[PDB]
Amino acid sequence: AKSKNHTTHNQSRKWHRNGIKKPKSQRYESLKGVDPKFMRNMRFAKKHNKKGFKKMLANNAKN
Amino acid sequence: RRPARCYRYCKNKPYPKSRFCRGVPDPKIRIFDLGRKKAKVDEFPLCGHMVSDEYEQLSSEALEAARICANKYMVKSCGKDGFHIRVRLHPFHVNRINKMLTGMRGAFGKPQGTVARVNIGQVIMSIRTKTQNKEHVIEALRRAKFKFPGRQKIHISKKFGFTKFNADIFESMLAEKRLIPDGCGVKYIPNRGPLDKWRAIH
RNA sequence: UAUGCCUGGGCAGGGCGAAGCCAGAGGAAACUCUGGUGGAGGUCCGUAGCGGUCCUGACGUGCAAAUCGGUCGUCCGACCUGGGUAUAGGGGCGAAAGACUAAUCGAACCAUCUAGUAGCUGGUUCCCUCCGAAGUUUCCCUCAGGAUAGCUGGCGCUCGUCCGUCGCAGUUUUAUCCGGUAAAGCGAAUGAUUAGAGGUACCUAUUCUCAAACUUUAAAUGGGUAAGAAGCCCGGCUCGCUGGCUUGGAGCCGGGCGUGGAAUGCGAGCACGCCUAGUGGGCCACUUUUGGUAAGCAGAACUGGCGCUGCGGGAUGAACCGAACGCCGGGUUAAGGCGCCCGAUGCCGACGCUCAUCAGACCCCAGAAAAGGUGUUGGUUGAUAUAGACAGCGCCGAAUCAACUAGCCCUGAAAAUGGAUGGCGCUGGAGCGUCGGGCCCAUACCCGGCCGUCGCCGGCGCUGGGCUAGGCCGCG
RNA sequence: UCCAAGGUGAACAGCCUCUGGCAUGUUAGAACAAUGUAGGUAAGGGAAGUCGGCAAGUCAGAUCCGUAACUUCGGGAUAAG
RNA sequence: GAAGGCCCGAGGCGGGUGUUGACGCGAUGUGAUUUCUGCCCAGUGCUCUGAGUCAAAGUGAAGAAAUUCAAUGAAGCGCGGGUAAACGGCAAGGUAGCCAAAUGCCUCGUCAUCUAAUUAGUGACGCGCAUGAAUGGAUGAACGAGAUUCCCACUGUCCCUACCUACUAUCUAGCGAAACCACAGCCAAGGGAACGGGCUUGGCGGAAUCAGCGGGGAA
RNA sequence: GAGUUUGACUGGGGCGGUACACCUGUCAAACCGUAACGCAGGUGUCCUAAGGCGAGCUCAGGGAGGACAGAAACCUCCCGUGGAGCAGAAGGGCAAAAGCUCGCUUGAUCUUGAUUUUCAGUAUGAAUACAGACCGUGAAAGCGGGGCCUCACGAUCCUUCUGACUUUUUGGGUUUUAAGCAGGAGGUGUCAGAAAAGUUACCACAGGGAUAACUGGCUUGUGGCGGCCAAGCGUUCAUAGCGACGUCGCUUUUUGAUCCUUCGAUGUCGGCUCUUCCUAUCAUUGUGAAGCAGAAUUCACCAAGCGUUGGAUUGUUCACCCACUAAUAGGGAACGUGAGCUGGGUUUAGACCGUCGUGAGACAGGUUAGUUUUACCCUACUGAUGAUGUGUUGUCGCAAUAG
RNA sequence: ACCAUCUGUGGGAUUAUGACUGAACGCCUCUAAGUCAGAAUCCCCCCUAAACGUGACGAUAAGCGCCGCGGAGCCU
RNA sequence: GCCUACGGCCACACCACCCUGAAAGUGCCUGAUCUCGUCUGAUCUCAGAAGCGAUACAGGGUCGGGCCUGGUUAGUACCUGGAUGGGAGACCGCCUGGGAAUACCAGGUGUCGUAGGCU
Ligand SMILES: [Mg+2]
Ligand SMILES: [Mg+2]
Ligand SMILES: [Mg+2]
Ligand SMILES: [Mg+2]
Ligand SMILES: [Mg+2]
Ligand SMILES: [Mg+2]
Ligand SMILES: [Mg+2]
Ligand SMILES: [Mg+2]
Ligand SMILES: [Mg+2]
Ligand SMILES: [Mg+2]
Ligand SMILES: [Mg+2]
Ligand SMILES: [Mg+2]
Ligand SMILES: [Mg+2]
Ligand SMILES: [Mg+2]
Ligand SMILES: [Mg+2]
Ligand SMILES: [Mg+2]
Ligand SMILES: [Mg+2]
Ligand SMILES: [Mg+2]
Ligand SMILES: [Mg+2]
Ligand SMILES: [Mg+2]
Ligand SMILES: [Mg+2]
Ligand SMILES: [Mg+2]
Ligand SMILES: [Mg+2]
Ligand SMILES: [Mg+2]
Ligand SMILES: [Mg+2]
Ligand SMILES: [Mg+2]
Ligand SMILES: [Mg+2]
Ligand SMILES: [Mg+2]
Ligand SMILES: [Mg+2]
Ligand SMILES: [Mg+2]
Ligand SMILES: [Mg+2]
Ligand SMILES: [Mg+2]
Ligand SMILES: [Mg+2]
Ligand SMILES: [Mg+2]
Ligand SMILES: [Mg+2]
Ligand SMILES: [Mg+2]
Ligand SMILES: [Mg+2]
Ligand SMILES: [Mg+2]
Ligand SMILES: [Mg+2]
Ligand SMILES: [Mg+2]
Ligand SMILES: [Mg+2]
Ligand SMILES: [Mg+2]
Ligand SMILES: [Mg+2]
Ligand SMILES: [Mg+2]
Ligand SMILES: [Mg+2]
Ligand SMILES: [Mg+2]
Ligand SMILES: [Mg+2]
Ligand SMILES: [Mg+2]
Ligand SMILES: [Mg+2]
Ligand SMILES: [Mg+2]
Ligand SMILES: [Mg+2]
Ligand SMILES: [Mg+2]
Ligand SMILES: [Mg+2]
Ligand SMILES: [Mg+2]
Ligand SMILES: [Mg+2]
Ligand SMILES: [Mg+2]
Ligand SMILES: [Mg+2]
Ligand SMILES: [Mg+2]
Ligand SMILES: [Mg+2]
Ligand SMILES: [Mg+2]
Repeated sequence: AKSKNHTTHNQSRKWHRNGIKKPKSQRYESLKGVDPKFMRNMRFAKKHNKKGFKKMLANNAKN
Repeated sequence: RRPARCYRYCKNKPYPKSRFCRGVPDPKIRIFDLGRKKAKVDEFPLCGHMVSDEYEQLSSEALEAARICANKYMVKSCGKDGFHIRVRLHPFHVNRINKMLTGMRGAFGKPQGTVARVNIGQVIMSIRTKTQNKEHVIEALRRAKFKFPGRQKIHISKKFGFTKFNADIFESMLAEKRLIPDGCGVKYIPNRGPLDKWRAIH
């Protein structure tokens, strides 16, 4: 009472039945798996980014 | 053995005698050159081939039988030393045979014989001899066609003997020291080597 | 019914004839012999009785859920039998056949637990509209089954919905990568392998033939990415990271710049949301491809198809060719056809090929090969000839001969109920090849009507008719 | 389970009759084909049939004779003829 | 040897054998007589002895105690002996016998006999695939609804069928079921789920029926 | 005595094998992926270094040399792209390396998360790239949290060990004990992980043509049959008759392969009986050929009209033998023919023997005894009435067609 | 009841094959056109059956058959 | 023209042999006290400057091998898609596009960057 072992015959039709969908490209992709030492300093760059907010307003006025 | 109708078509990949295909028996054909092999190139100018027309497998049994059928006629019609037959098909493809039949459980068979895969337009057997023996080669190669399956046609090559140069240019290249005979064939001498070899020739 | 016990009943006529006994004989004696008598026995023939051999007879929806006939076993014995008692279900009883224990026995019968369970069969009840599969992935004491992923449907929701811009693609183009298959190569590596030659069994230079688990090379098809505003440009800010030094790097802020920065088509998004049925036996074909002598064999890749699908054509037939389907009218076609069956050549069709005492007659596809022919028709390469050939007996007086190849036909070609270009039949073709014009009809295509569904950033609360707006109307 | 006539015969065998009982066994008439079931015969040959003398047939009572191989001495034995 | 063997039984001062007592009861094997009954105690099993393992309880020790440890340490096992008319084998290597057998694969063994002819039968031969001695060997009168071979006799078993009789069948009067049944019922070929009755192409097809028949309906 | 179990895959099943968890090359058709009881192999290990780092060194082999010393001992030089070695199978990688040798060592340590591969994108196993500690090594740059890369391994529950702490031990406190958290190990090889011997012919149920045995169908290896070529045989002479080495077919009367039909059943071996069919003709009819003088025989052709027998043995088809004969040819029809027969074989239950198993039992080993059911239905065939339309009816004929 | 006895049959076209004439192909040739012989095969006669086939002919009942385009009408 | 140190590409650079080489540089070369390392100052590390271009190194040469590039083989082999194309088959042709690789022949044979230095 043997049967069939492996088949990929009708699988291409099933895959394209709803179409092969790529993940929607999102701005600001996820930062998972990045260097932890790099992520530490990048958090500190955003943590103290408001410290130079007064210099930003002064330099924008020169333009 | 089984009839050649069972192993006539090139149905499988080439299965040579290698470290993986062990236990292969010895082929039926062992001698491929007959007649006066150690003859000069000028001895046998004319050459005739047995060109195939099928993409099939010629058994080593049929290669040996057609070798004898062609040799026994060139000896009787051109003498024992007036020709040089060269069989240009070595049986390398091994045939497999299943056991004397639990039926197909483990059906991969053991080696049975050896065939030579021939192509459409490939030479099977070549005979070189004198020019006046042209009709004898055609008949010798015709009698050996019945020892082969499929369809074969007899062709008289334009080359000079077993060489790869045309007969019209062969005389000119000999005078210009571009071809020198070494036994059954000739060596092509280009002008792209050390000049010391050129001085040795002249 | 099996067996023990208790109390009763019954068992013709004959055969051989045992111990005991009587008498007469023989003998020197011991002892022997003969005749008769007697009536023993799990004795013999055999009736009743009890059994049930053979005919494998009759019957075999019977007379009968085991009987009938002939034949046959035994019939003083471990014999036959009634009645009364004993042993009760994993028990009884058994001269032992798993026999028998109420037509039930390798574990009776009855009721209940019990509507026991079943991955296994069978069946599963009105109409219509719309959408529409899977036999594949992983796991499972799984492989007739589930879980899971895929395919399905429903419910929506977030937006877009003139150009424009987002966004999208089983497709090209441009740009740039990836690969080691076909082919090729081995006078290159590994491996295999043929023949000579040269120099002195090797050694050098050549040569023949090969690889799927070899390769210097190397496609076609194919795979990945990119083709902008999430950009470019200018000027600053943050950092604890980086450090010869704003030196990097990344983040952030302000300002400026559409020619949207390939073609084409197209509405998208929500981990293609949320819940989700069915399926998880597939099968077939072109090409590729594995085992196998091969298979309407087994096993894969890719795409289509069948299954789930009718329709025209192949006589016919799940898969082939064409084409997919609401109900109709007209027209036109596809594949395939147009002697008749049978719609259409009832054309003054074209050119040839072919005679078959088994002719031949078209995808899948439903019988042929090697090898032959001085059948016929083409073609190729040669050779003789008007200083006279070929053939026939010098005569003759114009071409002839050989080999090879290719069409059709023929030989090769033998199976069993009578039979299959589908049939009839067809030979100035209804045969084969090359074509032309015309013609025939599919649920395909075009136009038109009607029905329904779906889509309209649809229309109408501004009334003769109208607006049961859950209605009416329009368009595709 | 009980009672059990006459003849034949060794016999409660088989066959015939008397006493007693019955109406042919859940139907009848006509016909006399095949094929059956049951019964019987068959020339000449005699198991050639068939897995196989299956079935059938031969033999049979009594009287007078004659009775082996073998044997556990009992038998075999109604040997056989 | 009864305070027992064997067995029943849920249970007792239970019950059977047993109203018994070794010439008895219980459990097995072999299977009259005659004739023999060989070898192996390793394995398995039974049985018989007194020098490692060994439960609970009990004793000892440590600890607040639970607990832990130690010593002691039944039967049985282990060790040892016996036992094969115990299972078995031939630790022992099949002895006496027997056989191509109801047992022999090769095999229709070889030889003789039995027939014109014999895979049968019988008598022999035996490295016997894979015989064999109370898992009994060999023989054997009498007996057998046992298996088998031959001969005589007999016969319709047969050559080769025929005829006769009785009851049926058959016909009539009366009476009167059942199995079965998608629809049904002439074929050939083709295709098809690869053996159609129906579809395809042909052959063709004429009411209603009787007695038969056993090809088909994959009855 | 009771209860239960006695894996799965599988060209039926069992036996065998493990294709059951893994790895290499190939298959695989140039991304990846891709099956079969496809092909060739490997695995349940090994290593305190064969891990890590630094330094120096260069291998296999060959040539020429050098006391013993030789085809192989050791020394020297030269050539040497690796032709060596790198624990193992294979592939890949590798030369002042990853090999060899040497001296310092324990990055084979303590942690968090992410990622890759098999993937459902779960787990395990095995990998990748960081980060925070603590170290090794080198002058240093660096390199190293196992082996140059691709294999070399294991859930819950339970036990055991290590570690940590405002952790519990239940009305509080102390000490034992127990429990918990976290990290290892003890193992499930059927390797995502039940706790598992048979036998059944005395068998039972659910089913299955998903699946065997019997026919048919495809296939023709095998079997049977027939060509082609012509070495040779035929005293000589290849083809009268033959046909080696080769090669092309045919047949479905062998067997095998396959598993498409049938397991809510197609009665299954042979014989008997009986009809028809095929020809690959044994005989007869008419011919051709010879190594045909006659006779006998052989080969071949038209050809299946006619015939192909009686017996011993065996259940046997198949063989063998006896005779007879013109010849004693070969086959099909569901291996024709069981509501036709016969049950001999086979093929239930009884029983014996041999071998086998401790046993129940098994044996396509032998032997003996073993229920063969139903037609009256439809066609078919055999005969029998009758039906047919020309007015009724009768006699005498014709004759298609079939045999 | 071969266990007695009686009867069992004629042609036609041709197969194989052997030939005639005669080309192709000045010859030759069974073949190409045209002819001959030719068989247990084939067809037919003989023989058995007799069709939704039939011919000749006889007899055909107050009913019935022929003959008056009977002479007019009703259903199909 | 040239040489060093560090290199990028990694044979057009390599290999064999031959010829030539200013100046500096490089190398050879000369020693072993110290540093350091060997069986041995050969190698390695250190110290040094009498000697030359021998070799290394660089340049050039060879009808050089190899390598590189191109041609040729060749629109050949192979191949996408298509047909009711051919053929008993094996296979082959055509349509639509794509398109190789040996032998053979020719040409070429290092180049670039940083820094310092010599004619
Ligand atoms: Mg499956
Ligand atoms: Mg599998
Ligand atoms: Mg007696
Ligand atoms: Mg009696
Ligand atoms: Mg009876
Ligand atoms: Mg009976
Ligand atoms: Mg009956
Ligand atoms: Mg008796
Ligand atoms: Mg009683
Ligand atoms: Mg009970
Ligand atoms: Mg029994
Ligand atoms: Mg619909
Ligand atoms: Mg599907
Ligand atoms: Mg099912
Ligand atoms: Mg689902
Ligand atoms: Mg599911
Ligand atoms: Mg299923
Ligand atoms: Mg397949
Ligand atoms: Mg299958
Ligand atoms: Mg289905
Ligand atoms: Mg569909
Ligand atoms: Mg057709
Ligand atoms: Mg229309
Ligand atoms: Mg038509
Ligand atoms: Mg011939
Ligand atoms: Mg033909
Ligand atoms: Mg329209
Ligand atoms: Mg009566
Ligand atoms: Mg008689
Ligand atoms: Mg007989
Ligand atoms: Mg009898
Ligand atoms: Mg006697
Ligand atoms: Mg005993
Ligand atoms: Mg013992
Ligand atoms: Mg003996
Ligand atoms: Mg006999
Ligand atoms: Mg005997
Ligand atoms: Mg004994
Ligand atoms: Mg008896
Ligand atoms: Mg039917
Ligand atoms: Mg039936
Ligand atoms: Mg059970
Ligand atoms: Mg299984
Ligand atoms: Mg791949
Ligand atoms: Mg770290
Ligand atoms: Mg099936
Ligand atoms: Mg064969
Ligand atoms: Mg041969
Ligand atoms: Mg014939
Ligand atoms: Mg007989
Ligand atoms: Mg049969
Ligand atoms: Mg029948
Ligand atoms: Mg029957
Ligand atoms: Mg039968
Ligand atoms: Mg029997
Ligand atoms: Mg039996
Ligand atoms: Mg003729
Ligand atoms: Mg004539
Ligand atoms: Mg060069
Ligand atoms: Mg090139």
